[PDB]
Amino acid sequence: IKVSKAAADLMAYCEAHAKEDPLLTPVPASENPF
Amino acid sequence: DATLSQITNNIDPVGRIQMRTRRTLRGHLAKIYAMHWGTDSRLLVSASQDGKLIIWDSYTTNKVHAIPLRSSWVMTCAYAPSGNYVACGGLDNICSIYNLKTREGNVRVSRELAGHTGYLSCCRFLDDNQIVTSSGDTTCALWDIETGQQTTTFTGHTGDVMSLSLAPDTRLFVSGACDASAKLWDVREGMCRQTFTGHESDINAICFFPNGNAFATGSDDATCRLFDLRADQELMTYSHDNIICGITSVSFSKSGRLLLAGYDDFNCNVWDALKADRAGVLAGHDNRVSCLGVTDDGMAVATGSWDSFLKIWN
Amino acid sequence: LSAEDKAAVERSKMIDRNLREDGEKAAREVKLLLLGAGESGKCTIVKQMKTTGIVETHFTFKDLHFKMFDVTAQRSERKKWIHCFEGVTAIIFCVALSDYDLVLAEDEEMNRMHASMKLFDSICNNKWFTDTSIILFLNKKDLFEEKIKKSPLTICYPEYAGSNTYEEAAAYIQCQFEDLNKRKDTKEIYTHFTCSTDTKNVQFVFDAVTDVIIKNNLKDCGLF
Amino acid sequence: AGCKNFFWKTFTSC
Amino acid sequence: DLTSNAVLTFIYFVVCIIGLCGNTLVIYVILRYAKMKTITNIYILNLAIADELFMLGLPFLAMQVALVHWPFGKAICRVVMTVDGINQFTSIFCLTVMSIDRYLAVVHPIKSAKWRRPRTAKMITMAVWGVSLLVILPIMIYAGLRSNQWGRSSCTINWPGESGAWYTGFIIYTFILGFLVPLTIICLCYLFIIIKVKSSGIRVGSSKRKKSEKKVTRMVSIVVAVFIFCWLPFYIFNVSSVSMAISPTPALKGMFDFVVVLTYANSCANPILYAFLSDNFKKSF
Repeated sequence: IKVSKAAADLMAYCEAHAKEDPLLTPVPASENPF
Repeated sequence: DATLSQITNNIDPVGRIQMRTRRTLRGHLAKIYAMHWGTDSRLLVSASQDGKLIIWDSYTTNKVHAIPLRSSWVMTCAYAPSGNYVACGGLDNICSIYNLKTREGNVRVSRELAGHTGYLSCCRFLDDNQIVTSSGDTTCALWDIETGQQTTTFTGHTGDVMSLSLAPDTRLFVSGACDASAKLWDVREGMCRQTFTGHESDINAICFFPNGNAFATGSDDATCRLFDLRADQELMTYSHDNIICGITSVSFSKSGRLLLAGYDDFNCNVWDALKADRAGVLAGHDNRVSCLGVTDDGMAVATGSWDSFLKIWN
Repeated sequence: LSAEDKAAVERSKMIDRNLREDGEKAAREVKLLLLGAGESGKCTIVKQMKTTGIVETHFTFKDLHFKMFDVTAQRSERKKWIHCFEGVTAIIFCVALSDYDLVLAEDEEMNRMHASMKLFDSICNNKWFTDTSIILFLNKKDLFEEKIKKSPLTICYPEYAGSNTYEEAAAYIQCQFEDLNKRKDTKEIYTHFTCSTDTKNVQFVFDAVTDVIIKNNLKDCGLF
Repeated sequence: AGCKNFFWKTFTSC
Repeated sequence: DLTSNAVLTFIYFVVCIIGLCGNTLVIYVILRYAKMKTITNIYILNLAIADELFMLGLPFLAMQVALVHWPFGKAICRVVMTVDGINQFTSIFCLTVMSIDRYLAVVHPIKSAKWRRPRTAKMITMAVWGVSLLVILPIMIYAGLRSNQWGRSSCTINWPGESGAWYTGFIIYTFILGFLVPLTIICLCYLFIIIKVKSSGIRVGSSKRKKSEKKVTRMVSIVVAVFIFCWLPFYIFNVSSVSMAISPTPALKGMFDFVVVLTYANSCANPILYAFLSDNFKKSF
């Protein structure tokens, strides 16, 4: 398995799954329980 | 022939991550060593040298359960995905598992795993029956709560094993030892599949990528290395001239973008995990951090240091 | 004002009071950590106590609760768990004086006293035990006298030169173990010659811990 | 009365 | 006599600003850097708060010694005399309970583990503020104004009835429980500590009690010295003034105002002495 293929796979998975709080934080101060 | 750091120039680098102390957690009187997040992302368990396993919720900031441990010199603790059992590995080589949801109000000792010969570094939960425990005798063991005896043994590490992490499918799991080597093992096959000898110091922390084909390792020479299970080669490394101390806590985000890393310089760092740059720095702790755990849904990040103070970051 | 979860909050304050009481009781007692070079003769301290990687022996003497912890059974490297004993009241370093001519069973070239001094040098030059004090006990006093009566003592220490007696060799090896650490101001080394007496050993322990807990209070208040 | 010169902290003239 | 009140207002101001910045620094390290769980930590914190309020009432006394006229009022003088009174007795009582806490911790290191506690220290400080309000009863119920023939007005404690009875009765009331009793308790507590350290040193045989006892003896010496130098001359001046009538003299006014700044300087140096010269406080700061 090529290392460039695994690198492209990691980049594709990181760009497809981006609905997280620490990265962009799109939720307001009322949605999060903290 | 192509590295990951040289192909990430298309995507822009993430800016400074603004994470403040949302809910401070006090009450402990001893240094915290390890923690674990549940599947509900609400309850968390912490262990300190005072011999008290305290489980509570980070939302309302109030204690729920406090189990008095037999051995006060506890070094690790884990939380089951279902939330019924909780295990802690002390210096007495006893992986004491306690049942939370019981008939009576008091907590009763469910089982004790005293088959290991070395100190328990860390443990992880597979399900309500099976449990993997990492000890200090250069081996790992898969125990059964219902049986109570050691079922599977993995002897492939030439040094003291300090770290362990599981995958979402609970099929593959990597482990790091003091011999600067990370090895992959199976829960059903029972032998080492792949190995990585890219590190050159004492590996103290580890974490599994949510994708399932990669993972990161943190050694004591102030650097992290991102390995993969497909190509068997170091993808990239993270090392700065500022960090000089060891790394005792490595975690990932909900997807694996913000590589969490806990150092001994009284603060925590956040790497981009793609371009090898410290995106954010989290300070506020008096002593060096010991545990660093991110929720499954990536809601918040909990940090526990040796100052008996738990801090939640969002 | 949190009426739907008032019982949960009340239970939280109740167990928090028990945590403060347990932490207060933990500060009232005394925790002692003893070390050795594998075979040093630490069993003599078990008989002085009134009463599995590590063991814990608790005993109350002169209205003071002591807790001795043995970590000799830990076959792993000490550098990965020596920081787990921070904040202890006292540290003990058991060592037999007569174990100076025997060779350790590691490479047939390492003396027992050399390995004991190396372990003492490692546990002293560490960032974890900078504030704690070491109360070392010299075991096998009578056996050391019978062994030094027919030994020149020049095999262990080549630079040593003196009369072949006990009153001078014991004082010489005492100063050698005292000037081995670098933190001569924060750490304090207490040398004690153990004899065939149990009430005398437990009395020196109580007097040594009393001096330690006093010097700790002077550092917190600011007198010392 | 009395008109003390210095009693506690004050200067009271007569 | 203009340059006399000018330099007096000067030394009254510099001791006030060094008290504001000095006490606020101690409070900043205690609340932010240090922890509030240590028994001696909240003791210095309570002493710093008592020293802060004592320095806040100092400009009122500094304005009274600058010009003879008191244009503030009556009710404002009643509250500032209570504040100056409640802070003086609190700081004195704080030094007493601190010496007792040090005495119990050194002489009886076994019984002190169960005697003093964070909850117990809070009850001790609550009792300190309680007894301090009890000893200032005549100061609150006998405060008033005094008018002069030249139009000047001076606010002081007035005692109804015949003179020479309530004045000498109150001057010995504050001398016993404010100077005599607190000093003897601090002296006896510090003396027992020296004996306890000397006894523990000769019993352990560690041959290291030389530098340890010398530092504690020097610390006790400088504490008692600054306590005597700023409280003994001020007290004997009050007793000698109320016992025998003394003629008004500008040198006596300057001397009376000088020992007051020394008393304020002692309350200014006491929190910084327990903080700067301490080991745990210097490590946190």
